[PDB]
Amino acid sequence: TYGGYLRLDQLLSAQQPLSEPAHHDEMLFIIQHQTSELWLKLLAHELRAAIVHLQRDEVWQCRKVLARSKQVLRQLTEQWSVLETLTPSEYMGFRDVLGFQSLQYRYIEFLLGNKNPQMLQVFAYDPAGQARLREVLEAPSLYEEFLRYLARFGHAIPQQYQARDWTAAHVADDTLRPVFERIYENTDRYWREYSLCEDLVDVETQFQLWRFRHMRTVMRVIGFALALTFFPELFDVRTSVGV
Amino acid sequence: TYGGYLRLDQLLSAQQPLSEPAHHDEMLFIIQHQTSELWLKLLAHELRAAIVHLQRDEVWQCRKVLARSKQVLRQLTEQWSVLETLTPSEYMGFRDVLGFQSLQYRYIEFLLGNKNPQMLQVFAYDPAGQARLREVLEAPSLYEEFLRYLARFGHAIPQQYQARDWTAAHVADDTLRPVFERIYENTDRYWREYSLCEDLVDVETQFQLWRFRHMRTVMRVIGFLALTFFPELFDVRTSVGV
Amino acid sequence: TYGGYLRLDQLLSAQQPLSEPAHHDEMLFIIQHQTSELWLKLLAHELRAAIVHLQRDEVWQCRKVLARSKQVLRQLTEQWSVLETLTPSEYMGFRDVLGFQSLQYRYIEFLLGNKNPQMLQVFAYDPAGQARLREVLEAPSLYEEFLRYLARFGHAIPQQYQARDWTAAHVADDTLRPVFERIYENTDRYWREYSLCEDLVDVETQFQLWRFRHMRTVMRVIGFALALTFFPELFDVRTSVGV
Amino acid sequence: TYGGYLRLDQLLSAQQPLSEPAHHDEMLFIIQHQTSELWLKLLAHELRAAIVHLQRDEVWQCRKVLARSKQVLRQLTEQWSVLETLTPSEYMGFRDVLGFQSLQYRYIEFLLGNKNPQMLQVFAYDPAGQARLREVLEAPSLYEEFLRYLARFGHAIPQQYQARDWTAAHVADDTLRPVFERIYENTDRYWREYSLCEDLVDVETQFQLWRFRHMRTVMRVIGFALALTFFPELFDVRTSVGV
Ligand SMILES: [Mg+2]
Ligand SMILES: [Mg+2]
Ligand SMILES: [Mg+2]
Ligand SMILES: [Mg+2]
Ligand SMILES: [Mg+2]
Ligand SMILES: [Mg+2]
Ligand SMILES: [Mg+2]
Ligand SMILES: [Mg+2]
Repeated sequence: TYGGYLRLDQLLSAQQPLSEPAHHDEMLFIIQHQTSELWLKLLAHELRAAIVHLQRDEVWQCRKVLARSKQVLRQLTEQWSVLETLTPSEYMGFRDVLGFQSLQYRYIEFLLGNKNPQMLQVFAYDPAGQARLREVLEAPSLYEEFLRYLARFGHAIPQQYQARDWTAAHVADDTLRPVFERIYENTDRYWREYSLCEDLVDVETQFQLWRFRHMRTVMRVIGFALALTFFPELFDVRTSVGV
Repeated sequence: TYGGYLRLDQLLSAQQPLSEPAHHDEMLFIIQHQTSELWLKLLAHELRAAIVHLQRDEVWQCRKVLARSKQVLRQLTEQWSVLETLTPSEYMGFRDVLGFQSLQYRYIEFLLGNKNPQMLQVFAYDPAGQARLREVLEAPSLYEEFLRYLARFGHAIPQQYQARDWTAAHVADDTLRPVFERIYENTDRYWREYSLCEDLVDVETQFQLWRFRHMRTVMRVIGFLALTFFPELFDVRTSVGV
Repeated sequence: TYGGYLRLDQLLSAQQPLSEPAHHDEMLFIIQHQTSELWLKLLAHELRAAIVHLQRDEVWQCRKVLARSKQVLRQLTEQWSVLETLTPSEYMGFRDVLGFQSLQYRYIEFLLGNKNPQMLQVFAYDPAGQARLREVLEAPSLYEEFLRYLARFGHAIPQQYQARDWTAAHVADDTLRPVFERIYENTDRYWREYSLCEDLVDVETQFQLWRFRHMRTVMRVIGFALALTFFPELFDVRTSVGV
Repeated sequence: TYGGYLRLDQLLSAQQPLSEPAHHDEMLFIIQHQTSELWLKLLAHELRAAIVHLQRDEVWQCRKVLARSKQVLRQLTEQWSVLETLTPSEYMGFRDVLGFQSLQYRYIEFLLGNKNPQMLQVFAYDPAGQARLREVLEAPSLYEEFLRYLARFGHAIPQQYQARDWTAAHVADDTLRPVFERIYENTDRYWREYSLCEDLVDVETQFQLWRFRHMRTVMRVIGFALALTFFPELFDVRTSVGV
């Protein structure tokens, strides 16, 4: 049965609004958070595949899970259009019963390299999950594996990337500029690398839009935009390409 | 708690892939349909509110929930953009599944008006869900509660819409044509009706688009649209030059 | 004739890339600015209708020119997805031939209330446009007409808004809080006002989204922001409504 | 200068309403079709390149231009969202225009292979334009230059694709079935062909949505076959690829 394979009775019975007279607009609020959380589960799943592909020098496949990841990210961004229909007037009606962090979101941020050892606490409330979270904190990021990939093929990548303490969020590296300069200037020769650099900018960019949208919705519903970056050098290089 | 208010342990434990050496793209298949089903649940919730508001002549309240419905419908449509990344080569790896309806989906169509009693039988199981169909099947459609709305305000609505066998899917009626003709050719006096009409044309189009996408996505994955909910609404376009 | 009514010969004859050996990616770059510029012309047109409607107290007409404005604004936003495909490497090719402000953009910004008397002189060259621009600079904004509208129907709008120097950009006014506070608190009595507030929030939000996309594309293309606001009190009210 | 590079004086003087009295909604009608027309111009420009790259066996390159091409087709589709705000009430106001086809639209159907000689004598007016149509009418389609790409790398391709009357619209070839069957059934070896296959299914699908959309907006504005298919066996193989 369609309902049986997708476990719809379980899925469709996870919505328990807790407002006194059952406010009409509470449902939107729940669903919206639930669809998002499910997409976060798909994202992590694909992204994990990409890291393995890179590790095994499998470009097209890894490129074939990053393409999907972008689509999913574009969805996490599109969904805000519906929550935008929630007005302050409607929110007053059930906001009361509320008082909010996502272990899946943090997982995704850890995966892209934005690591923060302090984040492990506040989550050891789920050891099994905190364990999955710790595993990522201790291993290279998507960006770092990309770099470990470049070194495996003749690109001047600083030795410290072969092995260091991965638990510290990567720091912008000047010595990386020329590596990315050479790639963009010779595209015929470095087409594989070139394609991957662009896929990564897409991923970090679609991701920024998602965070920005998120903040505008919070403004219009609850009222009173960071500048963090995942791939510094890929963005910095823009100012020097074409020496 | 975040995870407690949303029931995340239950939600995120509803993904049961079943491949014997387990397949990678299977997960996409699942969560694709589950988020879709989740929006359908939110869509019905709003659509019902639209009917109640319509019965009370609460025009602005009604027009609104429809606005949200339009937005939800747009999401159901835009959403196929990720399933389209599933290739026949990938699908082979787990195609050994079934061959696939959707009670929730059917509920919305009944609600809009495409009534079909023969459907109640494809869900011989879980009579609670089957009971939901029957209950909405006997009530007037979203479109029909609109015609009764118009009757309450002096428009030439045929008597039969006051009471009849709601089980039978609406049938296009030529006698409505002049009613919508007066509305579109005098938009200032009838702005409320005018706006609701356009709201309805939006909901059908968006829905139509969604069905079209669904079919095109099926074409590329598995390999080898005349229904119309509000006929008179689309028909009048042809003669609104009176 | 389809081609003659739209004046397509004139239209498809306005693309003159000046890259030395005709660089393949210049075309995207030009039409991109052009479609954007055509949408900006439609926007100003509708927005102008909106001002008139509000002055004449015609709510639903106002509303339904504002509904289209949102769509056009969403178009200016979506459009960036195509320019994002322009890579630094492709940009290098014709980068060196171009050496960039829109009079229609500033017109749109003036309309919404972000008035800046200094802009005038930067357009001393097409006195015709400068004059169009001055007309707007001197008249109340879309937002200001909205407030003047509320004053016409029993809302405690400060007397000063009946007449003053519209040359200065609107300044956040805290005496406006209780006015917008009361609206959101009895949706039933103020449904008209309630809807316009939300249409206005939509317009500023969609507009912010557009400015953000713009900036992210500049980053991925040229590399190395402003949190202005058009309707302050409509956004500030979020924090008090209901307490 | 900005307005000089883009030729805005010409671009923004290409809107000639014909209403007397001037009708508010005529503008939307015009800019809607002109912006659409500009994108088509960029769409052709990229497609022609995709062909040349395909001729040169330059896979990644033919492929990038196709990605941008997909983005442009998406814009053409998403774009009807603003014309849907045009209502029968408004349309009556200027309806008196004419009973209405795009030379460029046909140029692109031809490029994709849906060729038709009777479709020439209908642009009976600027020969130079119908000339652009013929030049492509007798040239292989994007799909056919693809089939020839496949022939060069050892794929069982019928001889006729080597040379024939290109003026005729492709006819679904059953002997192509086992060819695509092998590519899909062994993606690692044929990753490039596998990629190009999928890229084509995207272009056709996005185009299908664009056509469906157009028809739906026509339905809601004016009043009362879309069974064409550019790459048939590509869609047909889906039903037989079974290990
Ligand atoms: Mg299962
Ligand atoms: Mg529940
Ligand atoms: Mg819940
Ligand atoms: Mg399951
Ligand atoms: Mg496919
Ligand atoms: Mg003309
Ligand atoms: Mg030019
Ligand atoms: Mg400017």
